[PDB]
Amino acid sequence: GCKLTFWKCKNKKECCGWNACALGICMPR
Repeated sequence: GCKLTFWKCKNKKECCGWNACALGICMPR
């Protein structure tokens, strides 16, 4: 379910630490 930064995410609201799913993962929040 919830993931961190470099965790393959679908959207930016699925990572626990409000980040941005840009490079196929959460990174440039």
